[PDB]
Amino acid sequence: VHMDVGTIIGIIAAFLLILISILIGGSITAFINVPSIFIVVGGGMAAAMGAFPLKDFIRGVLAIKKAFLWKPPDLNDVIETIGEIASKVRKEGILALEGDIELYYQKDPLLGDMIRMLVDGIDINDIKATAEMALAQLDEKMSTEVAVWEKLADLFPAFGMIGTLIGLIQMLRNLNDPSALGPGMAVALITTLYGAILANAFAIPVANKLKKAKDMEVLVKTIYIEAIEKIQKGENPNVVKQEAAIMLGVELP
Amino acid sequence: VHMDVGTIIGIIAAFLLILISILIGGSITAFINVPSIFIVVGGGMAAAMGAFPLKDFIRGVLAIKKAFLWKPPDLNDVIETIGEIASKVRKEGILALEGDIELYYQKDPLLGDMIRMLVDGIDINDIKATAEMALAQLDEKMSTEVAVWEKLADLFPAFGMIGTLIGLIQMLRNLNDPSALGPGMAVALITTLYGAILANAFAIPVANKLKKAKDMEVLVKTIYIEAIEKIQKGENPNVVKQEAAIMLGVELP
Amino acid sequence: VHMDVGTIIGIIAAFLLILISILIGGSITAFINVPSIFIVVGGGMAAAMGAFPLKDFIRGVLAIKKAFLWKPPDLNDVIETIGEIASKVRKEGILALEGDIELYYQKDPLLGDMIRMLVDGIDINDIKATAEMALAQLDEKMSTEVAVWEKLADLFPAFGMIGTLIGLIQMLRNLNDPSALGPGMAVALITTLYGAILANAFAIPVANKLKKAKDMEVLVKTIYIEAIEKIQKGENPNVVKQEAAIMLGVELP
Amino acid sequence: VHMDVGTIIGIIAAFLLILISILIGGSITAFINVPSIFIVVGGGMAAAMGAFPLKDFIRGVLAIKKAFLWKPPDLNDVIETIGEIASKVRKEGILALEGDIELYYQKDPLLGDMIRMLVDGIDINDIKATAEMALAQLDEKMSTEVAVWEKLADLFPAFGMIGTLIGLIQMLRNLNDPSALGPGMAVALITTLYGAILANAFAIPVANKLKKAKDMEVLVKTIYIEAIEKIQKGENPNVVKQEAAIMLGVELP
Amino acid sequence: VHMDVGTIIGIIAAFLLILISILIGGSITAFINVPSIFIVVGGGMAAAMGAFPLKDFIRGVLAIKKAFLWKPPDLNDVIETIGEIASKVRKEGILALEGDIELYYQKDPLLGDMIRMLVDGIDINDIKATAEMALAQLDEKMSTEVAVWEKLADLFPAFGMIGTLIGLIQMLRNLNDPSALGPGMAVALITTLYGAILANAFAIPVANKLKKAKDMEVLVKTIYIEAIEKIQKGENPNVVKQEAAIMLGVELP
Repeated sequence: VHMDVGTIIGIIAAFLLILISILIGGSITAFINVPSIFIVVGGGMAAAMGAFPLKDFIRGVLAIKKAFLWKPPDLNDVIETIGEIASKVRKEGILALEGDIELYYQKDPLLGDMIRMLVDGIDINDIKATAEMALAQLDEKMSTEVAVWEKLADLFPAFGMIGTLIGLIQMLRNLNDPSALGPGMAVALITTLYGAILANAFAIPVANKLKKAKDMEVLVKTIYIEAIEKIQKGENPNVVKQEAAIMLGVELP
Repeated sequence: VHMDVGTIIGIIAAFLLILISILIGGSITAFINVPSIFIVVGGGMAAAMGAFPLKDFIRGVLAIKKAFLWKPPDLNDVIETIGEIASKVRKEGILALEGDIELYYQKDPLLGDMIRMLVDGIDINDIKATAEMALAQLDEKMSTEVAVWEKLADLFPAFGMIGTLIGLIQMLRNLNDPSALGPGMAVALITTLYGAILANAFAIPVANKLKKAKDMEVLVKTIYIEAIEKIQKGENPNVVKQEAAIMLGVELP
Repeated sequence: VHMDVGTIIGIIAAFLLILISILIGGSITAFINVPSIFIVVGGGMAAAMGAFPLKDFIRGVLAIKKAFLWKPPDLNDVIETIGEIASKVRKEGILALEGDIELYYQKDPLLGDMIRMLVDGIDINDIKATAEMALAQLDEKMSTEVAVWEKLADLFPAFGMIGTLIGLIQMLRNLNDPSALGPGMAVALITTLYGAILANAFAIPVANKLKKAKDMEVLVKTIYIEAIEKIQKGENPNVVKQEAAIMLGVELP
Repeated sequence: VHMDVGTIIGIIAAFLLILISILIGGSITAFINVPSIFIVVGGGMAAAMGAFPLKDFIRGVLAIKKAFLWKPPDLNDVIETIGEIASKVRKEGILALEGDIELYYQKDPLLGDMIRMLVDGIDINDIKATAEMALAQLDEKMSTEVAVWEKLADLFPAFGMIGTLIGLIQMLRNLNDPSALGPGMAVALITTLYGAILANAFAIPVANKLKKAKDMEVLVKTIYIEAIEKIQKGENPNVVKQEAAIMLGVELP
Repeated sequence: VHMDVGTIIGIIAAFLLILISILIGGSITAFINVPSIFIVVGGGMAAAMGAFPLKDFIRGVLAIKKAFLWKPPDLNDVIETIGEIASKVRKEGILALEGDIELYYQKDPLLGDMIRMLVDGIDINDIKATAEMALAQLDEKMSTEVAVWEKLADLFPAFGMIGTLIGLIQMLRNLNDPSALGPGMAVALITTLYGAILANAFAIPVANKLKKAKDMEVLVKTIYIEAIEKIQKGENPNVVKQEAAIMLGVELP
């Protein structure tokens, strides 16, 4: 497999046209305003730390590494590992899947404890119904890695409208120098630009690449659950592939 | 569990980066305007008192003690309770849980009136289907503690747009003094700043920390429902902890 | 069923903290603008009469009487009714309930014609499956009373933005007088204030006390639908109260 | 059966307060801008003609004839024809229901092809399973008549932001004339008013009169789906009327 | 079948009314701004590559060939193919469809492999149970081609508010020249016009002609799933079209 380069070139080339459109006009020393980086970056992170427990914000902020360097699941191997379990259950039975739990526990953590329940002797109606309520609450841990980045997309630009009115009321209070209305409005217009740079170029794409990586990795886990229901029913090994290549949209020769 | 310090440091360090950006430019004597605190705070909590019955607004406002000092339910004891109920039903039967009702009422009141129905001898199809509906209306109790703070977050800044114009119309009435437009536009802009200090830093984090505390305390309530369905069917103690450590994602040796 | 003063003191104390901030500014006659009360109120209510049929708007505006003077259903008599029907079914059977149909028809209209369908002898799969459809289409009588005040809350402020652009253009047409730019910008700024004082301080709380009046008066109907399915099956009276006190969070001594 | 006069006097009285408010301050010739009707009315009708197939827009833009002159289904006859079909069924069986299919096909096009299937002898589990799917995809014919006016309402004003900025950039590029900012800002402020007079007072009411004309025309269809299932099973004529007056909310003697 | 000329003539006629309003008040040499077509067109297309994997964005950005040149499925053949299978399945059995799969695979790729499962002998409780789940994941390939153009519809005008604020600050930094505010404010107001020209007249229709083209192509896929279930049960060819014309809304002679 390889790495999806869609998000690196998507944010590097979004911060490189925001950085060239500055160099095309003035310089890059006017747009650096340090006491207004903390009110949007340091403020939008801390005010969004209180919107979640401490454990769901430490994950959701350290979950960029699943946006930038994400590797899509090889679907031609999701099928092959189903026909590898299927033939194994018909060749050596179902009780001989215990020495291979750790092999499928490296494929994904849900196929590994769904075969452990298969060897322990639990009927499918209690495996397809416990591992379906475990997967729906495994993605609720992935929907909390997004709800952070859907909150930073809402708190970064809404903390610039704070860093502006804080830096705009201070200028109107004095207003005595007539040359303090020009530069005093630009410094108060940067804290908004940082709110629109980070929310649109950085925090919305990561809030979505974290969603298209959930709906894609849940879709593979929602296929293992349907095969295990058809693995223990003794279905033909060549039919659990054929019922998955159709289910995923993959061509098979 | 100790506590979730993700919201005390989340709302203080947001109100402490706001109070710095004010002290860096000037003094905070310019941003204190008392007759514009009683519209954003006094109004935003007055109109939001009318949006809910009185018993559902006194709860929603006093539901801050659940946002700030919240301690998440430890999933290592949500399991060691089901492993403690199951053996007490497998050893001494189901009718020997009368002496443990008030003790199983202390963990959570749902397991307390779900074993009381279990000892009376009501079939699982009712206790499983009543505690499913008793939870959905114990959930509408917590979704109103959040529906308040998602309404103050919509009325704190929307009573600033009223507190602005009420003080922005009088500035246009008497436009004789040329120096009455400077500070008059500053005072009429503070009542908008007070609306974004509260909606963004205080009312949205509490309208969410009360939601990530609902969805977590429901999953612990939802498992006790699924776990008792396995207790009246006479299952093993270790076959329900395994189906509940997988339904949560907890490690077991 | 005593009184809910949550909406009376919720709007009067919001129309006062507004009316105080206008009197503190110095004058109230500067905020009274008669040819702009007919465009925000006369427009927002007429342009929202066409968004509904005639009987869903006349009924939905006379539903402001259910926001102010609303009395929540006492959940200690929803229980003492179910324990009074089941105690009457176990004593006199079903056929001896003809003399009490009008008695329950005063509690709520659904229990009166859900016992009529019960006395007639219709199978429970048609009594429960119809009342679940009578109620599901009894909320569309209540979710319209909300959909009006949620359509007015979106048309009251967006019909003042028309009241502005009509008075903000007449001022820009005739700029010969420099004394018509100050007071002309205020009069065109009042119809924007009327748009936010009504929509956000009066028309949203009446749109939300009507939503918590539905969700609470449906929870009561959703029990009689269940408290009858358990009553015809010949269950004990003290069980249908125990299973209904738990679907409500009410204590039983 | 009369016609709903809730929209023909609801919008005509909305366009009569937006036109009286104009004639109070000045004249109407100041607001007539012909080369700006073609961006708001000519553009938002074209830019929303491309958002739908050519046949889903001719239906959606010709749905004003069903928003203005709509006559609500009288539920005092939906019940009388339900007890008329059953009394026609219990009298002469289900096969002799063919000499009236052309009579019930005139009531509504769904009761005509649901009785035509009732004569052909299809099982009642299928005449209801296709009709529930013939209806759920008969709303997608009605919800596409609504999705146009919920797309025009979002493209009438958002095409005023274009007609403004097109007429505001040409004024700034030619700011030599000092008297060109008085009328040049008014004429550029009308295309935003034409986008709020149509989207808010003409296309949002029709987008919500076609939604309340759907839910009241599906409620009658959805009752015929249940009244044909309770007729093949051979229920009394008096019960299918009693279960349908309670399913609609109509009083019976 | 033909080409839907609703988007190739309804967008071009909506890109001229945005272009004839420009040629009426001046020239286009004032609304052409090269260093600003790279922040909205070059930026919003790069900052929306990062929101999707590299394969789900190329699919959606190349899915305009489905908006402009789309061919509505002739529902008078969706019903004439069902009658072509049922008359061939009843005459020559189910097993004799092998010689005509590649024909039914060119109608649509879902009926071609749903018959391939029908010939292998899979029970309909796994064919319809797969082809209903193989269709729910055939939408996410179409629901992304929509989800891309609803993201460019929200990132084209969000990069205009960036291109403005970058072009509005470089003006306020250097405001010594009194003639540098006019032509400087117009150029900083074009980068916003370039956003609402594309996000409105180009990206909202393609995001909605891709949504009304999905609902029609998933409608035909859903009817095949409801016909094949009626084929394996061996229903008459005249009773599967009878339930497919009604399920589709088509007239049959």
